[PDB]
Order: sequence, then C-alpha cells, then structure tokens
Amino acid sequence: SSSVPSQKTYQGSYGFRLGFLHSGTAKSVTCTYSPALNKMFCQLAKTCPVQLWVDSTPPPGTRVRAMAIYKQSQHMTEVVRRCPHHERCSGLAPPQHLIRVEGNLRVEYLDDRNTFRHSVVVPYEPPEVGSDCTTIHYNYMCNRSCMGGMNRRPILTIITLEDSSGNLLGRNSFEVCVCACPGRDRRTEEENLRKKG
Amino acid sequence: SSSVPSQKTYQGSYGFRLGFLHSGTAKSVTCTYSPALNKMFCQLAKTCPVQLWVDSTPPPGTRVRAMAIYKQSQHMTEVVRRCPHHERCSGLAPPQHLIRVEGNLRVEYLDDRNTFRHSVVVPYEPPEVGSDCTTIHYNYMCNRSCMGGMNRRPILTIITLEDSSGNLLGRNSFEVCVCACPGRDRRTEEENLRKKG
DNA sequence: CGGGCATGCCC
DNA sequence: CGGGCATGCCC
Ligand SMILES: [Zn+2]
Ligand SMILES: [Zn+2]
Repeated sequence: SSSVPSQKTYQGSYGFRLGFLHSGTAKSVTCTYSPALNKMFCQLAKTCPVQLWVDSTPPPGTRVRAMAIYKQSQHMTEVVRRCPHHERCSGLAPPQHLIRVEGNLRVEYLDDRNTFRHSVVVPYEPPEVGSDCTTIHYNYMCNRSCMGGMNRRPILTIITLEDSSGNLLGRNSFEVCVCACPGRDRRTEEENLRKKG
Repeated sequence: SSSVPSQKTYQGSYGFRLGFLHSGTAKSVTCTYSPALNKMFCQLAKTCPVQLWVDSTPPPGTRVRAMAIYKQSQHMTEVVRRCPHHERCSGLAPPQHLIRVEGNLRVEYLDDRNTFRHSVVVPYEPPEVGSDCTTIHYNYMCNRSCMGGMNRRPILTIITLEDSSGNLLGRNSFEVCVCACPGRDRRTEEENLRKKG
C-alpha cells in the first residue's frame, strides 16, 4: 500500500485534459505557463487559473481534486506542506495546506488519515454554454524556495477527476514553480532546455 | 519609558571592553571578526567566542547580559527573535531566543515582561591567572536572511556588565551577520567600505 | 517596470 | 575547499 500518489497522465474515457491561459511577457508576470516544460511559473498567494477540458460530460457528483507531490525521487515520499513562516502568519483552508481554491462555495480540504497528504477538492461543474472548458482558480501559499517548506524542491500538481463513488475518471499533472519572477524564470529554463537539455 | 535599549558604548569605571579571536582566511570560516567594521560574521548554530576585558575587577555577583537589537532606525523598535522554522525544529533555551550561551552551568534566559525583549545572562567570572580576559561562547540560532526572523535586517549584539543590584557597570556592542560564508561576506563588505564608503 | 546585486547552496 | 549560479529583493 504505497503512500505516493500516481502522477501518470490518465485522460480516461471522458477525455480529460488541462488548459492554461496565455500571459504577458513581463519579468514578474503573476502567472505564466510553459507548454514546452509542461510547467506553471507563478507568484505566491496569487491566482493560477487552470482550465478543465473534457470530450464527454462526467456524471453528476463528479469531483476535482488537486494535490502537490515532490518531483524528484529523493523527495517523492515526503508530504508537501506550507512552511512554518507562512503557516504562522496565515478561512476554510487549514494553515498547513499549500494549495487553496478561491471563489468556490463548496471547497473541501482533506488531510488523508493514512498517507497524511493534503488535497483540495471542488465539485466539477460543466461549462456554461458556448464555452469549451471550466476554470478553477488555484492559489499556492508558499514560494518554492521557502525554508522548512518546499525548500527549493520542484513539485508537481496532480489534478484528478473523480466520481462521487471515488472511481478515478481522469488524471493530469503539471510542474509548478512558485517564485518572485515567473517571466524571468520561465525564459531562463526554456533557454537552458535549448542549450543544455 | 523607552522599550529600545541603549547601544551607546559605555566602558565605565571598570574599563570594560570586548575582544575577539583572529580567524582563518577561508571563504566559509565559522566565525570571523572585522575590526574596521566592528562586526562579527558567523555561521548559524556555531560558536562565537567573545572575550571580556576589564581594567578593574568587578564586584562579586556581577552578571554579563547579551541582547540583539535591529541596527536600522526603521526596525529598531521591533523585538529580535528566532524565525518560525528554526523555532519549530528546535535544553534551557526557549525556542524563540536567537542568542544562546554554550558551556555554562548558570545561564539564564529572560523574556522582559514590559519590553518583550530577549536576553541571555551568565555570571561574570574573573580570568584564571596569567590570562587577561574571560571568554563566553555565544551561539546565534538563525541566519540574518531567515524569513520571518531577522529577514535580512542587520542586528547589533549589546553586551552589558551589570552588578547583582542591577546597576549598569559597562556596555559594548558589535554588529553581527549570521551567514553561510562569513569569510566571503567579510571581504565583500570591507572592499565595499574601501571603494564606496 | 527591467537591471542587477547578495547570499544559500550546488551534487 | 573555492568557483559560480539561482533567486528574492533593492530603496
Ligand atoms: Zn512559505
Ligand atoms: Zn531561522
């Protein structure tokens, strides 16, 4: 019984995929996504819109869960949590949770009783009409560099689509780097990929 | 009734002054003192020997107190304390105290009931015989850069010599920078002083 | 807003 | 051990 959740992409029978908005070119843009690295660069405590795309409409009662895990093998089995500084100076969200959802009246924050991992869950809502996706506003409450938290360790966010019975319907993931200057750090990484990847 | 303790040098009638040991040239020497800047550069949680020199022998019951205060006017009135990370992962010393004394069976840690400032106190002991000074081993439990603690703000350590009745007998102070590479940072600062001081 | 320095750590 | 990069922030 592993305590490390799968990160394997599983688009499933509903054709579940993630979308991200294009952003500005600014050195310190608040949120920016790199398709080449499948990686979000964003600033702490600010909005990161993630779009949910499906080919088929999930059944009523379907839920959307987000959870962070460390990306490197050496840190994979350690629970991702808020650093003690940002925990201390911290409504519904427990202070130890890294990932929050804003703008949803039905958000649930879970602390797994066996694996101790944190996750945040909202109801899946189908797009309104004309629209092809549904947007969730996530918030990361620490910088990747936070001492006693992520401590410079890369993380993945895993988004899972789950029915009310608990069956996995779909899964996707993206890397996240919460940092002061997302535009600078995105360009630096893409350039490093080009020259020495 | 101010809550900012004096840092003014007061050598007093006993001729109280501080001494510091000369150290190596290494980039990451554990402790090194700059006479030009009256400034200690040291690594966290490691020994910083400070020598006490007097011209006249203090009376029995004399105490030696150390306390940190922020050096800049803008931060002067804020209590210097341990960051929440190093407080959490922390015998006699309360976890919130930045400055500890090692190797003394009579150490007292005080949290002032009116000003809320932290200090650590030991008995003054006169030099043994032949020696001209007495050494106290101090420990700083955070880096200057610790988020939620010093947060990159320069500090002074104020050493006061006090009689058992509480009269101030002498006072001296030095700046402290707790950092990963004290030798590098000392040379950088002395060079900056030379070129643009 | 982008340039550029200080500083912890690389693996 | 010293060189040198990443990254938060300068004031
Ligand atoms: Zn944090
Ligand atoms: Zn600290």
